[PDB]
Amino acid sequence: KLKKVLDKLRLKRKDISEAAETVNKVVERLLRRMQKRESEFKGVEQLNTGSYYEHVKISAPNEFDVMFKLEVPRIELQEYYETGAFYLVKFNPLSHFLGVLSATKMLSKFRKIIKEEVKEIKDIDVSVEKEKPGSPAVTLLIRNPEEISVNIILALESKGSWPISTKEGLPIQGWLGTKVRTNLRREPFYLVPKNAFQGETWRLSFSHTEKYILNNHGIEKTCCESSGAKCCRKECLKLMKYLLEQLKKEFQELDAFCSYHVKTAIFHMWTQDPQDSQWDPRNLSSCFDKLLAFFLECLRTEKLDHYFIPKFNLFSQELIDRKSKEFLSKKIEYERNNGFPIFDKL
Amino acid sequence: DKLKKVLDKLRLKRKDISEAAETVNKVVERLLRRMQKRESEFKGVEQLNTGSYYEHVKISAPNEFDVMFKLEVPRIELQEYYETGAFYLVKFGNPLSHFLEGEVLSATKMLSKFRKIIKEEVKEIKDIDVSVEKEKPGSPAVTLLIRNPEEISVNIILALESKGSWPISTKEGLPIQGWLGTKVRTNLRREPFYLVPKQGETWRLSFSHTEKYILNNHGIEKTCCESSGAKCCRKECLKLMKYLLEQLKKEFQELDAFCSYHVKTAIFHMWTQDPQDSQWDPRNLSSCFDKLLAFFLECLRTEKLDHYFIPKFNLFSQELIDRKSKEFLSKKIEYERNNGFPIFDKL
DNA sequence: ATCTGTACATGTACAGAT
DNA sequence: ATCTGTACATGTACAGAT
DNA sequence: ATCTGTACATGTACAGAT
DNA sequence: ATCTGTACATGTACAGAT
Ligand SMILES: Nc1nc2c(ncn2[C@@H]2O[C@H](COP(=O)(O)OP(=O)(O)OP(=O)(O)O)[C@@H](O)[C@H]2O)c(=O)[nH]1
Ligand SMILES: Nc1nc2c(ncn2[C@@H]2O[C@H](COP(=O)(O)OP(=O)(O)OP(=O)(O)O)[C@@H](O)[C@H]2O)c(=O)[nH]1
Ligand SMILES: Nc1ncnc2c1ncn2[C@@H]1O[C@H](COP(=O)(O)OP(=O)(O)OP(=O)(O)O)[C@@H](O)[C@H]1O
Ligand SMILES: Nc1ncnc2c1ncn2[C@@H]1O[C@H](COP(=O)(O)OP(=O)(O)OP(=O)(O)O)[C@@H](O)[C@H]1O
Ligand SMILES: [Mg+2]
Ligand SMILES: [Mg+2]
Ligand SMILES: [Zn+2]
Repeated sequence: KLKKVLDKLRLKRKDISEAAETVNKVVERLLRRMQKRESEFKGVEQLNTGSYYEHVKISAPNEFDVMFKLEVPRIELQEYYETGAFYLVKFNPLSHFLGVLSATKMLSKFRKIIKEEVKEIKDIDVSVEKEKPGSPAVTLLIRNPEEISVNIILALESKGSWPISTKEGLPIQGWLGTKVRTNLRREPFYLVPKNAFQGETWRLSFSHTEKYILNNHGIEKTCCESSGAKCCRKECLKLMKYLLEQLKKEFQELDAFCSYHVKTAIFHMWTQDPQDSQWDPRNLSSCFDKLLAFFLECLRTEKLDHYFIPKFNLFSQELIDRKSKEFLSKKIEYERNNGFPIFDKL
Repeated sequence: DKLKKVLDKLRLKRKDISEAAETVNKVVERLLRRMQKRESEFKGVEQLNTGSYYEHVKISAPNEFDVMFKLEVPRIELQEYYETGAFYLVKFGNPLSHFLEGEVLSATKMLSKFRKIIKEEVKEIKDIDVSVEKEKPGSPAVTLLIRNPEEISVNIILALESKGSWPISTKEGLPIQGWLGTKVRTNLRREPFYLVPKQGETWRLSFSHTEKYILNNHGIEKTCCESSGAKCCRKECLKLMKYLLEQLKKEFQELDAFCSYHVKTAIFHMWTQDPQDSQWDPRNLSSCFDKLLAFFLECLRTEKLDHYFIPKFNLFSQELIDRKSKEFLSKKIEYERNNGFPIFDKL
């Protein structure tokens, strides 16, 4: 039933190989250009993030997210309108981009560089997608076997302690524990040029922390290892991502929703239900169902807090209209009470 | 439990911890500073705190501290000393030339210089009453005897640090896969390994750093013994077993061949056999201690206790401990066990 | 002026003291 | 239950070195 | 500063066993 | 049907060499 859906969603080994060798060629070349030139971004390092590198990509290997992170010292941070997630950054290579380090100016140069290197690539069919305003990504479209998108995300790396707004976030104490949380919070934090001073605004990223959690998700150390037993936590994430993707293809009414909403929700569930035995593979139906119910509670209450930044409600009225949330509840309730017809279509 | 009251006696006092640590840290820091002067041969050596006090299983007074002075030693090839598994020769104006004899890094020559340096710095200390203990042959330690309120021993252990992959003899060791898991084991084995001085050119592997990690990360659940987790009694069992041996050892010289490392090794095997946190519930302290005793007894009677890291090395081989010694220790453990542990009442 | 090995600054788990 | 000393990891300031 | 080599985790594929 | 064992594939950390 749901096993058969996961069978459909499973990536093929062949497709993984072909997509990765092409993706890696392009990425490596872009990364070399950023450094083996006296560009402003000399020093950037690659950080592979998001679903393909977390092993929760579904359907096909057609979307890759790579952070190019740049270490930069000092960095005074000023919280933007108590959003929790948005900041202005303050004071060398980066002179060209300011009082205040302008996200847009810096992203613009990053983008320009990337576009130029892409023009110089003759051995692969690869263009740069038209820019989405306010978006932190430079997005590459590759062809050949298949359509493949690659999001190149510029990121500031700071080694200071995480901003105050995150103090009460990452509530993993009863699940992964205090030692894990203390150590995760000793890692650097990241700032991505998302923008709401809207053009100078940056947004926090915890993509690195999320990756660690996806690959270290059990209360037992052996969860999902070769001498442990297999959770169905990841499988539930896949099923929920797929239900939203399918609904999103059909209804433009759901444009404001994205996979990060589902990722966030399941982090909350994984915290609510820390035991590995509450995610037994034999209870895949119940587990999926309790996740659906939780997401619906989030929709009904108009409340889904950033897992890392609790004051930031991703389902605030300001970000998603009530109407949209009620529409999505209708559609989830329906699939749920009719055996998920939408899992059968293409 | 009678055993809760024993642990109450064994519990270290914060006051005593403070006083001992203030002095120990002063001495160690000064010894460590001196090691990085006048281009001594040990310049670069770094401090690694290890053993029971740093693992929080020191019992009944904070009077013995173990600190490794470890020195990164890059290009080195190892030759196993007669298939022992644990003993090696080390080979390559390098600083350590002064201890070489035909490509072979002499343990005793290097330890001798280390020792000499330490003795000199100790003479220069006027703050505190501290002498250097007479050398025990084949011991890797330079041992300091301090007296502030009371007697405190500090073992300064010279150590070579290699960053290569661990020696072959350890491949099947550290069998933590069903307990702490494969990711933990892979990562542990990416840490360096250590060589300490044990004929006179022979060195011995140390895993004191790995043992410390395991003692402080000992559960199958990540929250074992944490503030939002459940308490286990693994460390309490280790303390009771250490205490039974200590008490027996101070009364009977027949037990000179036994040491606390035997009980640490045994309990690592038990922790592997019984991985679940629920098999070390605080409420089941008696059973848990008792099963540990029974296992140790089987080790004694069958003359088999393998090094946790080096499986082919039997710490209870006939060549290391006479049968008579092992039978003597079994009778004494059997006795304590069947008569209410009277030795826990002593002194 | 700039650079750096050493020591301090900050944060918290662990476990003893209350 | 809460408070508190030691150990330990990482970040950052700086007298002395360059 | 940059690159390879090694080791093993996380995957997918499929036969034979259950 | 599911599980177990082997084979084949990629990603990732870090040592040692350059
Ligand atoms: N690794 C990583 N990728 C990110 C991050 N933020 C955004 N991205 C990528 O950038 C893409 C677009 O970012 P969004 O935040 O959706 O930005 P947008 O399209 O301007 O705006 P929305 O309509 O708000 O989605 C995402 O789909 C990811 O590929 C981040 O913090 N880390
Ligand atoms: N941290 C640490 N300390 C060690 C190590 N090996 C020995 N020591 C310390 O040095 C002391 C002496 O080591 P032993 O192996 O007992 O040497 P010995 O007593 O001469 O020899 P035995 O007769 O085999 O006991 C130990 O009790 C510890 O205090 C090691 O690998 N790491
Ligand atoms: N609004 C957001 N706030 C914070 N981080 C975000 C946000 N959107 C995306 N991210 C981060 O960027 C990564 C890439 O986002 P993306 O939208 O590609 O999804 P994904 O997690 O890779 O899943 P999929 O690509 O299959 O939909 C996420 O995994 C997450 O770490
Ligand atoms: N024979 C040995 N082989 C290998 N490592 C050993 C050996 N003896 C001791 N060690 C290591 O040296 C450390 C210090 O040894 P020591 O004899 O002080 O015991 P301990 O573990 O500190 O317990 P305690 O000192 O309270 O009896 C041990 O923790 C262990 O890591
Ligand atoms: Mg993605
Ligand atoms: Mg000791
Ligand atoms: Zn525990």
